[PDB]
Amino acid sequence: APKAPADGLKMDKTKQPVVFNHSTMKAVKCGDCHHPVNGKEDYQKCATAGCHDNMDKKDKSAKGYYHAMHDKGTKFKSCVGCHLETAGADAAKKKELTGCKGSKCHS
Ligand code: HEM
Ligand code: HEM
Ligand code: HEM
Ligand code: HEM
Repeated sequence: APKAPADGLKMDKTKQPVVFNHSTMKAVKCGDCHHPVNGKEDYQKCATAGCHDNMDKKDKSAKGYYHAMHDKGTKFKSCVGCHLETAGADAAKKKELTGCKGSKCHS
């Protein structure tokens, strides 16, 4: 099976780059993020051609990169979607985990 990469991984398709640490989300099963495509968990980079390669942040299609990281109501929880459930009614955790600025994702 594939191995989780080191922490400090750069997501930098955009001008608002974010650091991703596998270790802090080890409680999540790999395939919740590296989700099935054509019946097989896919471990390619999220913005691989044909995947989430549409860099218009308004796009809501299966190619929308921003959509895949930020939106609710998605087939697999997005970064923000899952973090919202974790934070619950805790406003401090909401700021840390879902805030658009001054959060753990965006400074
Ligand atoms: C679980 C044990 C698990 C594995 C295994 C795994 C692997 C993995 C690889 C091999 C990469 C590198 C991809 C590349 O070719 O560059 C990678 C990258 C990302 N991962 Fe992961 N990963 C596992 C678990 C999880 C979990 C639980 C999530 C989500 C909560 C997650 C997310 C990500 C993200 C985001 C990346 C960056 C990919 C990008 O295109 O920027 N992983 N992982
Ligand atoms: C990379 C770690 C990665 C993330 C993050 C990610 C997220 C994601 C979400 C949140 C959805 C649901 C969107 C919705 O509106 O329901 C979603 C859906 C699809 N994705 Fe994805 N995805 C990541 C990686 C990849 C890779 C490597 C590809 C391409 C090989 C890919 C493709 C797709 C497709 C197609 C869907 C829809 C699947 C379905 O509806 O069954 N994703 N992704
Ligand atoms: C999606 C690509 C995604 C990002 C980006 C992301 C980031 C992130 C950060 C920055 C933290 C804080 C800890 C750290 O610095 O590493 C953090 C923490 C938690 N996450 Fe996350 N995360 C992304 C995705 C997801 C998904 C899809 C889930 C759940 C299905 C998830 C969960 C969690 C949990 C739980 C934590 C810890 C909460 C805390 O209070 O520390 N993440 N993530
Ligand atoms: C808060 C709701 C919030 C906003 C708004 C926001 C915006 C935003 C922008 C403008 C981008 C760049 C899009 C582009 O293509 O120009 C971007 C990128 C990423 N984001 Fe974000 N963001 C908000 C919140 C959060 C939170 C809380 C996380 C993490 C849990 C997060 C994550 C990401 C990720 C991942 C990216 C892509 C990074 C890259 O590849 O460069 N955002 N965001």
